[PDB]
Amino acid sequence: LTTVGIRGTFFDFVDDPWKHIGNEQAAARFHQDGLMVVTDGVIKAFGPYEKIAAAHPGVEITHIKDRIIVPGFIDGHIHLPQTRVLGAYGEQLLPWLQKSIYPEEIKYKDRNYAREGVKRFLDALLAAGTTTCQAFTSSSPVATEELFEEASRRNMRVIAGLTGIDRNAPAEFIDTPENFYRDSKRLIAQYHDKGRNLYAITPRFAFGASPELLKACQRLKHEHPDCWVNTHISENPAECSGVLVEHPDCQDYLGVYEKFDLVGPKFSGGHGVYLSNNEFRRMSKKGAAVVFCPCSNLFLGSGLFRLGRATDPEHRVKMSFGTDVGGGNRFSMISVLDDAYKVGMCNNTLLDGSIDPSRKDLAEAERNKLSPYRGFWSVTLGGAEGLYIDDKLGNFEPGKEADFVALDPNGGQLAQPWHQSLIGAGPRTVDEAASMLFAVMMVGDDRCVDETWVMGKRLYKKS
Amino acid sequence: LTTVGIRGTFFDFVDDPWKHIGNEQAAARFHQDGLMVVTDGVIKAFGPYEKIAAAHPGVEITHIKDRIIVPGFIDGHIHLPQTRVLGAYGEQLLPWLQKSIYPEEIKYKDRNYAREGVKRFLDALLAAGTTTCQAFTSSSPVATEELFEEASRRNMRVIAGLTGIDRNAPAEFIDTPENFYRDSKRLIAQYHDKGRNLYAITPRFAFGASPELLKACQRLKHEHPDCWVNTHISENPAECSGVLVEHPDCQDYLGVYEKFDLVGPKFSGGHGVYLSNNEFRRMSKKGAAVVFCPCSNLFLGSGLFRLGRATDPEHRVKMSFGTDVGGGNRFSMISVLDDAYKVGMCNNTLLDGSIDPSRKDLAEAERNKLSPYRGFWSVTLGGAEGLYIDDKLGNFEPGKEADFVALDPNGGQLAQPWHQSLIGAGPRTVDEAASMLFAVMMVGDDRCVDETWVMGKRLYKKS
Ligand SMILES: Nc1nc2[nH]cnc2c(=O)[nH]1
Ligand SMILES: Nc1nc2[nH]cnc2c(=O)[nH]1
Ligand SMILES: [Zn+2]
Ligand SMILES: [Zn+2]
Repeated sequence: LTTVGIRGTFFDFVDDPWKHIGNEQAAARFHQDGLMVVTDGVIKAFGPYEKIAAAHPGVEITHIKDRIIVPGFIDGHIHLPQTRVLGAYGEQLLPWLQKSIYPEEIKYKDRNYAREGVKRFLDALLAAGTTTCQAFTSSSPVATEELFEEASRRNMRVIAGLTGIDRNAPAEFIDTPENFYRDSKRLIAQYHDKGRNLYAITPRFAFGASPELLKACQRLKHEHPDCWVNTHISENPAECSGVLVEHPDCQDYLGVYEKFDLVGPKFSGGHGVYLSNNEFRRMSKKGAAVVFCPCSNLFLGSGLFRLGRATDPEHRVKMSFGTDVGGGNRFSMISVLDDAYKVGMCNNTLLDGSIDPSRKDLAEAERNKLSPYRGFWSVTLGGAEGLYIDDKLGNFEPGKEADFVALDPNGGQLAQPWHQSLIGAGPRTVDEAASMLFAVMMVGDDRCVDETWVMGKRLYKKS
Repeated sequence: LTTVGIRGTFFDFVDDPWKHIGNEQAAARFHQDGLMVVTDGVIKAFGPYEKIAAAHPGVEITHIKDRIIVPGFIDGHIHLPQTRVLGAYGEQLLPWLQKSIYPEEIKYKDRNYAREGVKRFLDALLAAGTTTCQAFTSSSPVATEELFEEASRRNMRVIAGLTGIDRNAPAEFIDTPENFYRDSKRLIAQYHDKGRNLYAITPRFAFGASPELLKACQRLKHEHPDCWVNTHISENPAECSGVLVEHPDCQDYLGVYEKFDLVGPKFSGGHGVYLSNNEFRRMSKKGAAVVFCPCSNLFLGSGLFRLGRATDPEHRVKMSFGTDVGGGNRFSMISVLDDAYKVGMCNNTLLDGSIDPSRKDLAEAERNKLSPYRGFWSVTLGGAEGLYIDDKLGNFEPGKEADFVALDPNGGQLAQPWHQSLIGAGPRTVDEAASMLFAVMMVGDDRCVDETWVMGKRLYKKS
């Protein structure tokens, strides 16, 4: 039908920066002046301008000037029904769910409210740079239906599903394991793998899931092997204690999900925070992934996710970063990277022996430094592999879907542009590009997101 | 000469919220529709609209509509010469100073560069909501002179001084204790208490101050009792170790400064982070103050400032929050409050016994929750008392200087206004006001700063 070509400064990844200590540039791919040829929303050719322009004689080239074009940000952990309540005051995980979250999520039972939230949810995500997300919904199929459908109109790849909740929640909010299986089964029928929609069996979290509800998820996963599994794991100490109480026959939090064959490829456990090295090794082995949500971890007091452990090359764990809106107070992955770096630097101090020498470990302390290479790989290619959708997204490789963002390195607080000028203007090398991207992360915010494209179509453009 | 009256929704403090557990509203003062009469930049009358409008028949009332007017934010710890380098990658305190800070601060030797930095420094502060700040400069008198003078043109109250550095820094950057005393003496002459300028004897930090340099500060403080003392204390573990090495004859970091009579009223020690309860008690007793810089503490990996300990009612320590630009990555006190709350919530989890019951302490765990009352009192009245300038600033009490900010509760990321609407529109009670201010802190950023006034004069107005 149509074929357009995007021109400008491009920056993406072809490998994991963690795999290149002291030489991360090798994981990045930079084109000061490149051209991407997208046909019907699919990359067909990527490379330097001349060479590509020449191989494609008459294509309509759209020139995004003075920006750094990167792949659309992947957010592996948001709560759709929490879009309106992301700054609840005073509570840790548990009392907060009861006090501020459930009373709001219950409103999504009403289809009109659900439709409006879904609209605002997706608008906030686009204005933030996020083109793909794995979303939690409420226990009512309504919110899930409205989300998949509005996602279709914008034709965005999205992972979502009915979020079952069995115990420890209001009676009017929880719903029977039977109905959950029934509804999830219906929703998988109507939405899974239709267009860019992907379904995820979603037992909210062990603490709120009776063994019947989890047994239901097990059945669902068995009758629908292609479906994803999305949940929470080891986020709060009180939560961890309760879980082993609600599930007396299990050794660790991850053990609860393994008892039902939920752990393996396409499994995402939000908030590592309190996972043991054993639990990390097990996930690495089975291919399960963890979602690092720093903004939330800090806002709710959960703690410091051990980034250096999950990235251990001997037992590498698959990951995707997350905003965790509700728990987290920011919709942008750029804001997530800000807190992600902070958590990692605090970890660096805990592992260098400056305090307790017996806990020292420089290799891990080094892995906690979130460079612009590591941070941006994590919200794109890395997040794609962590969600097992790297065949469709992650970078500008031909054959992948064309979701992308035009970053304005000068956006953000007043201090940004004089800071960025330390590098005149436009980035001329992969190092200068990486250097400005770190400034986007730490000195700027969503004001750096100038344009958000989905399938070769520009859905957003900062006023 | 002139007399103007500001009208609109006002919110300020008359007491410490910490002093009112379970009833913080009592520390706040709310006027849904009030009028402030300022004559030549000095509050002359404050109170509800009618009553004030009536007592002042023909005053030019300027109506700031749809905003929440609060006192100008006090920032007790910024580094002027670091304005351009606030997002340096990969290092903890020490290696970072060597790698990214000194090479930039040395440029301020040149008066043209210094003049431009001072300009950008103050612009960033105003666009951020900060009207008063205690600033660190470089070792060259130039940067200090240019700062005081540009502060005069805008007529802003500012605490600053020659930042002496003796050891552990480049040779071209450090300067003799003699010259330091000489120059500081000159600068105190020309600037201290002239207009709204206040001088602070500034030994950068024990680690970089030979006993001669500190003995010089002692002399200065003795010949100029009215001058402030500004420095750093216990920010990094490696830094703490080095200090006790560079000062073998002292027991604790605070002990180094007491050896020279620097600790007492008007003393500010940046970054509590590694202070002992004994050190806190000593400061509380002598009246010295600590400056909590959460953004910096997290960015450099320093750690979690024990907010609950400094606010201990039996040994209350005077405070002022700080951005610490350079170390910190944000110029706004609103952004500082975001990380301040996060540090405090992580502390709440460490003190509630959910992990180690022997370390439990609910009274302190409670004091770590940064409510909109506690947070905003800290960046205004609280910060004023912590800097001993509460006679001139802090709130809208008649006789105080009229520095203020018009906050737009709807500013910030896309999600803000649907979130704030959970309260139709305009705040009708002190609770609704506090409720929206917490959303300013956590869901918004500097985009919430619509107007910044200094001495009854509007210096800034968001485009
Ligand atoms: N992100 C998040 N997920 C949850 N699942 C159950 N409780 C929580 C929570 O507090 N935060
Ligand atoms: N804020 C801050 N002050 C200092 N004084 C000496 N070193 C430091 C540092 O790393 N950060
Ligand atoms: Zn979650
Ligand atoms: Zn400092």
